[PDB]
Amino acid sequence: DVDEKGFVSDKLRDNFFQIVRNRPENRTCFDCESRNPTWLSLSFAVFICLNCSSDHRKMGVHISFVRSSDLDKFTPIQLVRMDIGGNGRARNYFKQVLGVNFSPKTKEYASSICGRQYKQILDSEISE
Ligand SMILES: [Zn+2]
Repeated sequence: DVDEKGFVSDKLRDNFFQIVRNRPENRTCFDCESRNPTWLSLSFAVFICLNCSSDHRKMGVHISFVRSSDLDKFTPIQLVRMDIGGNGRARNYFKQVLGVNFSPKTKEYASSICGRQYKQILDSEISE
């Protein structure tokens, strides 16, 4: 099931993300709308492209904690987090709290207090 480092198998991971990536809102990158994104920020439970993933990787884990859904190891709780999150829930939250000019391309959401607040909404879902 789960290895000594606390990671699910590559196969369980594969079966999980193949489904969750196919959810319609998850089929375009959260930041730039590039199609079929396979990278992710665990923090906001959003899927992002290989291009936007590099930008996120320069920000630092407290801002955005980046993994490849294709390649990286995941713990079981990180899968649940991706499952209850997704691009649709995040877009919905941010368009409300950041408004009509919500512009995920700049990743302003990631460093924002609103970003922190959404990250905590997700923490609360997976913890209580
Ligand atoms: Zn992108």
